[PDB]
Formats: sequence, C-alpha cells, structure tokens
Amino acid sequence: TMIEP
Amino acid sequence: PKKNSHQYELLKHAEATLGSGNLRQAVMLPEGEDLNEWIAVNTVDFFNQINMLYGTITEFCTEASCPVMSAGPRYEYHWADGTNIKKPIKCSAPKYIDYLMTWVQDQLDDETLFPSKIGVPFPKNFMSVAKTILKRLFRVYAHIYHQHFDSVMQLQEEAHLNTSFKHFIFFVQEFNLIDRRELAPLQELIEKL
Ligand SMILES: [Zn+2]
Repeated sequence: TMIEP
Repeated sequence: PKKNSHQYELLKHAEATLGSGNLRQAVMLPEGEDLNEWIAVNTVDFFNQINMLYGTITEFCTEASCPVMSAGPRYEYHWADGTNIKKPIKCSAPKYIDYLMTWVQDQLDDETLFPSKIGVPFPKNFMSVAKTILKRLFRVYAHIYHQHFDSVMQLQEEAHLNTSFKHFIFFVQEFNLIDRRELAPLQELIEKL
C-alpha cells in the first residue's frame, strides 16, 4: 500500500 | 451554485465557525452532536475541497510528470482496496488519485456507510471506514505539496491549499483519525502549523 524509498 | 438538512446546517456550521481563525476550537464536536455525523459531514467537505484543489493543478500532474504516486522520493503509494484490487498495484499519480477519488466517492454513495436518512445510525465500523478515507485523502495533499507546489503557487492557489490542509490536519488530530506513521511525508509542514 505505502512504500518507503 | 447549490441553493436552498441537519447535516447541511452542520456543514455550514463547520465552514462558518472556521472564520474565527482558531481552527483547534472550530473543529471540535459541537454540543450534543453525533460524533459520527460530525466526522461524516467534515469528511465529505474534505473530499470536496481536496477534489477541487487537485482539480486546479490537474494539468501539471500527468503520466509523464508523475510515473508513480509520490510524496517526495522517500514515499510512494500503490493502489489497493482490496475488493476489485486486493494486491497493491504500481501506477501513476493521476491514475492512483483517480482510483482513490472514485473509491472515496463510492463509499460516500453507499447508504449503509453514509445514511442520507437523518434517523438511521451510522454503522458500527463507520469510525474505521472514515479513518481509511481521510488517511488516503492526506496522500493527495502530500503529492501536491511535494511535487506540484510550484504549480500551486503559479496559480494563485497557495492560501486555499494551506488553509484547507491546516483545517484537515487539525480535524484529523482532534479525533485521532490518522497515525503519525501516515503523516510523515508532511512531517515538517505539520510541525509548523
Ligand atoms: Zn503529480
């Protein structure tokens, strides 16, 4: 759903 | 515009009382109001504001400018519900925002979740349903801020976006509707308000 770098 | 019911006074009540400049007090549940109904009324207005705010910069947000949903390079968003899409799908920021906005709309048009009859209680899971809606709306502010802010300021739209975001963050904070985890893309901005 929400990915970081 | 629309001319001339309890939710609708509630809405004009919420919009007008913001003019005191003190947003922390204006966002609080008025005496004796149904908490869900207060949240529902403001959630719709936030959907509408953010829908028109994004609509002003729509021409600068394109498959070419924004190949993924980004709030800065540190944060990226993939679309899932899941109902029609259960596994998060990499897509462009315009496509993703389309899916999110159509999905929010679809929940607003669902009378089980947002009853238009004034005596029908909101569902027991309403609180969870509204938290999911607002959590995703925030990511529309996040992408506009990090990417299209030059366009926001080229149009005269900076104060509009800033006042709506301040209102949004103070409301979300008052009712515990979004986790710190999710507001991290706008962290520096949220601390300054
Ligand atoms: Zn964009």
